[PDB]
Parts: sequence; structure tokens; C-alpha cells
Amino acid sequence: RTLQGRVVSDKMEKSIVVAIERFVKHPIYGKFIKRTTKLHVHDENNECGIGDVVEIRECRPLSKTKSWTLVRVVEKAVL
Amino acid sequence: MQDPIADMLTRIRNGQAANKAAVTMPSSKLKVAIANVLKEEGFIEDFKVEGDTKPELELTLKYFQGKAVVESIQRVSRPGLRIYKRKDELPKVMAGLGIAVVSTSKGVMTDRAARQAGLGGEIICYV
Amino acid sequence: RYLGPKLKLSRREGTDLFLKSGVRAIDTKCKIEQAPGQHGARKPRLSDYGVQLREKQKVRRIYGVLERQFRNYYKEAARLKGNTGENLLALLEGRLDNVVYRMGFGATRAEARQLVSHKAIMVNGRVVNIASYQVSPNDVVSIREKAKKQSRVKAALELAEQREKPTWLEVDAGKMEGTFKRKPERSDLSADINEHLIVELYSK
Amino acid sequence: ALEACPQKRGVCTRVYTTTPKKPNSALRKVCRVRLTNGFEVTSYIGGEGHNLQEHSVILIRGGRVKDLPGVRYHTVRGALDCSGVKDRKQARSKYGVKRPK
Amino acid sequence: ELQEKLIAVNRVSKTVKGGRIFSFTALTVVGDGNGRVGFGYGKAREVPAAIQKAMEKARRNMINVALNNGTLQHPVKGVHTGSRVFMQPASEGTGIIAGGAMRAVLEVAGVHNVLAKAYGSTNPINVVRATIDGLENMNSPEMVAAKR
RNA sequence: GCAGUGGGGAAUAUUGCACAAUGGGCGCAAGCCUGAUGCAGCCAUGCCGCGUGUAUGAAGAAGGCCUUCGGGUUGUAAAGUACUUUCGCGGGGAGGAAGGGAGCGACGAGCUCAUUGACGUUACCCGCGAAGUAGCACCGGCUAACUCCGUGCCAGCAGCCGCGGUAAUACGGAGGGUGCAAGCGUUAAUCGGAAUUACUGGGCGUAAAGCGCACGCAGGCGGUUUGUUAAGUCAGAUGUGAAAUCCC
RNA sequence: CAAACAGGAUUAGAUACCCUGGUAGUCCACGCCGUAAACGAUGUCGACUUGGAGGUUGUGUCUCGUGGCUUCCGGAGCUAACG
Repeated sequence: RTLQGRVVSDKMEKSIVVAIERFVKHPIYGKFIKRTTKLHVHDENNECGIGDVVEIRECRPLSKTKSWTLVRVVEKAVL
Repeated sequence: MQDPIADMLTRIRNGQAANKAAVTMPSSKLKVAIANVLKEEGFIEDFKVEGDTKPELELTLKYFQGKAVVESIQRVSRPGLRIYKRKDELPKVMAGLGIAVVSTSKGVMTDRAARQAGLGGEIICYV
Repeated sequence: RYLGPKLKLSRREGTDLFLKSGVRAIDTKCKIEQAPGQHGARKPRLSDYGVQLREKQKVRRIYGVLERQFRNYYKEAARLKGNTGENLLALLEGRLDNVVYRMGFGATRAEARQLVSHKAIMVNGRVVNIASYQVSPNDVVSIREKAKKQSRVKAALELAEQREKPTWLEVDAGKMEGTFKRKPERSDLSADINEHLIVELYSK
Repeated sequence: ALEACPQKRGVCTRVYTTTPKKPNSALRKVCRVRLTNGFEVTSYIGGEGHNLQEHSVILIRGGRVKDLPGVRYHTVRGALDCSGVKDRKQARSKYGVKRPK
Repeated sequence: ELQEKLIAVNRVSKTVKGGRIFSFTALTVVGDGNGRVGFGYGKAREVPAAIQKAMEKARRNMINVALNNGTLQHPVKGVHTGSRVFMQPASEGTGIIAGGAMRAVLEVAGVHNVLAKAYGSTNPINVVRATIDGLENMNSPEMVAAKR
């Protein structure tokens, strides 16, 4: 699966957390609600920096918290 | 504005109340598409693109003794809460007398026109 | 069933229901045309609920059926298509005990119910002893070959001669048989009932 | 009744008499009962006469006595120690009275 | 000819300098059954006097309901005072489903089938007024066409 | 654990019959094991079916009741006549179940033939055949169904409004009547009406209801034209959406 | 000037009203609180819907037109009624 998000942190090495956000209708009201999730994606090349809107795909579990890897960078920067 | 379609609709509702010959409303393809059904259905004489520099839609309203051609007209689908109806969901305004304009992939059409084509969409408003 | 003085029910309902000697000048409704009791004289005061109640009452009393099945049959006829009122009588008129009565095998519905229970009546050959049996069109209702001798049916069928039968029916006094042509419409039936009133009562 | 139970047993604490309210006047027979529910409420004693002592122990039905504010329950006669009314030729269903020969 | 239906009658009492003077009110519905309706509500010191006076008033104010196959031309929602009445055409076999107030007015109206319901105030006097008003606003495609 | 005992509670059962049938474990098989299950018992706890009779029978018994005592009412209702004849008795007596073995064939495939059953001697069929239990609740209004007597704010009734202090259809009895019927009532518990949280369906100056004001974070929302993407949204196809249930 | 309070009166009693005194307080500086029929008891912005009359302020071809502000009367309409 592919997920789009922002690089909210590049503190760790080879590890970048992507803040993916989505919009879903409320099961009762139906009005769209905002929901986000942080995913620790792998980045061996430490190519992606903070502010980068990258794509994320499911991959072989690098660690317990990391099960995703950086595929491609959408845009350059957006702080 | 926030909901141009509602504005236009209101500007005609308030214009007819004062029995004005014509009324202006900021142009927009969607608006024109709507005005098209209003003229064909017989709610308005017609319309015309006006404006020296700013595109407007001069709506020529018409009236009759006793009742006004457009007795009622209100937007049911608003930006705050959009509404969508299926082919069988299309409600009949005043058992046929009145009609409703829906926006489908086939284009803007009335209940009967949409019912015939066999498709549903966003219920723009009721007249 | 009810089982008791039927000649009193006729007075209460106001109309003359055919329970037995309704033909004779005895039927109390001929002597005193007022409901039973020490108050059948004083002027009665009926309400909207009263007219609907007494209405279905006489209806059910005619066929002499319980209030349960009567209600059950009502629900059914109300489910199927077509005017409920019409269908109603159709079902009740479909009862075996009722058919037998219409055919003349029995003096009354009560006696007809007995004949059925006594296995003295057959349907398309096989015998049926259930008064609640629903007779469909094209079904032949004749007397039992063994019962063909009992004086009771002998006298009943004898009086049947020359007597006309309903359009939805057709009997053969000779063979002592009967056939259910079709479901009787409200036009065929001449009951002192106002189907429009009985349907309102159950509305509630 | 606590456990939403139709009835509830209990032991009488005292079988005294009470006087109706403003509009009525009499010596209605009541009795404080310590139900198994853990509550000590007052119940009315229907009938013209009863045989409830201190260790009566009777079942409670539940019913408010308009005249006696506080009495929200009625004692079931014909059960436990509460003997059914004597010579009750009428509504024997209540007061628990066997039909005489 | 015209058939009358007694909707409802009220005792109606009032305090006056001298005591209580009773006056009975009565709602009557006059109709032939082929499209004409008539509502009447007159008072009188005597019940029958009010009933008759009512029938006379009912026949004086009649409406020509444009019936179509035992039904109406289109749904309507008339709102009299705090009372509200809604009407909706229906296929045959449905029957006149509505309160005693509206039905009685619809039966004589000639209506054979219709779906209705009472909203807001349930006042019998205000609902009958709302019903008749709704029967007036009723229009047919012929009228609308010739109207436009 | 099954049945059962004692204790608890308003209250819930035979320490019964049986493996042949179906299914299961082991065995090549024969066969062994199997209170799994198939049944019977107890209890109107519920549901459905049936019976306590059918036809006849006085301008109209007796008795009770009412009376302007003229009479009226309970009534064709009972008695009585005729007919059928649930129980009970006699006889017959069920479906629910083939192989192992033996003969032919190479004791293989295949074919052929023989022996054996709980509930039951019950269901059901035939014959005989006696009229052969009914009760409970309610009758002021909502609720359909009335009088007389007793009592007398006393005794008592009561879901709410109330009723009773000497004429009470709401107290008790009786006659009568209504409802239902081996059932009938009572008590407890669940549902909507409530558009009284109102998404469909609501309100806030005085009936309950704008926070005292400002600034401002997050969040929510956002003007006109064009292009790309197209995540939301919409469309086609396909996979999934167990059985049963519900609907026809 | 005036709670509390000191006395004199009134009264059935007056630990009120009336009359004579009178402390805190009321006044100033600094510190404290956060409430109120903090009421038009109806928050801000934009668009739309007859006019008449009085007033403050700018402009205009100024016995009148036009923009902003402050009142009153009122079309349609709104409100249970008042408005």
C-alpha cells in the first residue's frame, strides 16, 4: 500500500517519520473528520529531509516500529 | 461568495418579490446551465450575458395575475452539507407541477429529464 | 365456538342473522325486535366505536367463528392485493363449513360445522373434517357415500331441490355433489355487513 | 423491590396501627418489614383482621396506600405466616382465602 | 344529494354577569361526493339548532376539489394557526387514511384514496380549516397551463 | 460431569427405557465400547387440535326477580321426545434397518439366497358403545355490561381524577348482563407514543436558554480566472459479504 | 453626611419610619477581587428588501443630489403579545 505524508522529523538515522493524514466521514453524523498517523519509514540514503512530502509503501519490517520505506518524494519542501 | 448558486437563487427570489423586470447575477457556466432549465421550464422569460467588463447574467423575470411564475425556489444542497440522490431517490416537487434541478455526469437536468436518462446526482435546488 | 342461545344474538345485532328457524315466524326478531335483557327496551346510545364493534360482531357471528381466526383471516386478506373488504368475505366464504352450508347440505353453518367434523363431507374424493378448511375454486364438495343414507342429509338435500344456488356455486341434488366455481365478490353476497366499518375498527 | 423482583420476603419489626390523612379517618394496620433486600419499609395489611406478630415474616407485593403516605407496599395474605382472611366469601384471589366447601 | 357529517360538538361554557350561559358549537361537513365540499361551524342555545345552523353555513361556503381518479392532483401542506395538515395522492386500494376530521371532509369531497397526517396543533376546528384551505390551493395541469 | 440430597428462592421435572436405527473410537474382519442420541415419565409453562352434545320443545311451567300487580323478566332456557355418541371394552396391529454367513464366480468384482428389532402391542384401522367436568374476571368514566338489598366518610375501595357523613350502577351480597373459556385473573419485566437532545424533527428579547469584553492558538470555514495531479466525490467490472434467518 | 450605635418621640410593642448626636465608611495614595436586571434581559461580517421626517459631519451642478453617523414614524415581512 502507498501512503502520502510529510517529513515531520529527521532526527533519527536512516529513519524518518512521515505524518500521513486522511479524511473520513463520521459513522453517525457523516461529516468529514480529519485524522493523521505517524509512520517511521526507512531511509538508508538519508535522502529525505524535514518538510519533504514523500510517498510510503509497505515493505519488509526493518524494525518493530518500521514496516514502511520511502519510495519517492512528491515535492521539495513545505514547513 | 460562499455559495454562488444560492445567491443567484435568492437574487431572483427577492427580485420577483419586488416584481422587477430584470435582475443581474455574476456570470458562471454553472449558473448559465441552471438558467437554461429555468427558461425552458417556463419560470423565466430567458436571460442574456451582460456587463461592460464584468460578465453578468441579466435575468428577465415574468409574472402573472394571482400567482408568481416562481412561487417557491430554494437550494437544498449546500456547501455545509451536500446531498446526493439515486435514480429512484429523485423527489417529485408538487407531484410534477414543480420541478427540481440535479447535477449529474450527464449534465444539469430536471427530475424528469434525469429520471429519463436514468441517473442521479447532487440536488441543486427545488422550484 | 360460542355454543349458546343464538336467537338472542340476532336481537343484539339489530339485524336478523340466519342461525336456524330464521325463516319461521318464530325467530324472536319477529316477536320482539330488541336486544336481550331488561334494558333492551330503553333507548340505546351508540358511539363511533360502538357501530364499528357491533358491525364486525354481526359479521363474525354470521359465520360463527372465533375472534382469533376471524382476526387472523382479516390480517391475511389485508396483506394480499385488491380491496381488503372484498377479499375478507372471500376468505370467510371459503371456509369448508360455510361452503357446505351454501350448498344446502346443512340447515345452518353450525350444523355444517358438525357435518364436516363428523367426516360426513368430502373434498375432491378425500374426506376433510376441518371446518377451517379453505375451499379453492374447481373443488368438488360432495356428501360421504356412507353418509348418503343418514336421514338428516336426506331431508336437507330433499329441500334443496328447486332451490337456487349462488353464482359462485353449483350443486347437483341428484349426485348430492357440489362445486366451488370461484371466489364470491361483495356483489354476489347480500350480507347486512358494511365492510368499510369493520376495516376501520381494526385500524385503531 | 431492589432486584426488580415481583415479590420479596421479610420479617416484621413491629405491627402497629396508623391513621389516614386529612380526608380519611381510621386505624389502618401496617407493619415495618426488614426485607431480604436489606431495606426496612412499611407495608399495609389488607383484610378485616390479621395474625401478624413480631416474628411474622411475610412476603411483600408492592402497592401505595393513598391514605397512608409512606406505605408503598402491600402484604400478601395467604403466604408464609400471614394467614388468609377468615370467612372471605368474596374476592378470594386476594387476601389468599381457599374456597369454602 | 348532499350528505352531512357531524365532525364534532362542544358544550362550550362562559361566565357572564348573572351566571353561566351555555352555547353549543358544531362542526358539519356537507358534500355530494363528486367534487364539492362544505364546512360549517355554527353555535346555538340548543344542540340541534347549532347542527342545522351549521349545515346551512357549510352549504354556503363550498369548494370545488379537482378530484382525479378518486385522488388529488398533488401533495399540499396547509398551515392554519398552530395546526398543520399534509395531503399526498395515492394509488387506488389505499383508502382514505387520515384523522376523523380530515377524512370526513375528504370522503364527502369524493376522495377515494389519499395519504394524510396532522401536524402541530390537533385542534379539530383548526385542522378542518387547514384541510379546506389545502383543498383550495389544489391545482391541475390544465389550470396551471391555462394560468401560465 | 449425569441423576440425586440438604441449604437458598416467588419458582423449574424421571437417582426412568434403550442401541436395533444415525453418528463416533479401535480392528483386515468378526466384533467390542458408546445414559452422544433416539424415546417414555412429571408440570396447562407455552403453542395448536378436540370434547362437556345435536335437532325438537309453551304467546309461553315452576322457582327467583320486578310491578303503575294489568303485567313484565330470566326462556326455548330446563323438564320431556328423538338422534349421534368423546371415554371404555374386543380384535387386528405399522413405518422408522442391511450385512456377517452360505451358493455361483479365482472364499476378488458382480450376482443370488437365508436369519434377526426399544418407544408398543403404542400410532392407526375395524367392531361395540354410555351424554358424559367449567370456570374465572369484570359491569362510574377510559372499557363492552344493570337493578334490589346491606353498610353508612364507620367499615372499606382506589392506576389517575376520586367515592363513602341514611336513596351510593365505583364498598358487600343477590338477580341479571358483558368478555373469555380450561382456562381466567394477578404481580414483575421489555417496546412506541417524546419532533421532550429534534441527522430525518427542535429552540434561546420576556415561557428553560449567548458565554461580561477584548486579544489570540489549535481547529473549522474561505473570493474571481487558467493549468497539472486527482486524494475526497462519482462510474463500470471483479473478489468478498459462511449456514440458517428474514422476504417472494 | 452617615451603617453599627447614643437618646428623644410615635406605638399595643418599634431592637422602623420622625427628631437630636454619632463610629467605620464616605475623601487621597498603593495593593486586593471579578461579580451584576455587566438588559436593546436579541455577537461579528457581507448581500438583498417602500418611503417620510429631525439632527451631526464631508462633497456636489446646494430651494436639492450623494457618502458616513445619530433618532423618530412607518412598506413588505417578522413576533405568542409587546414591538
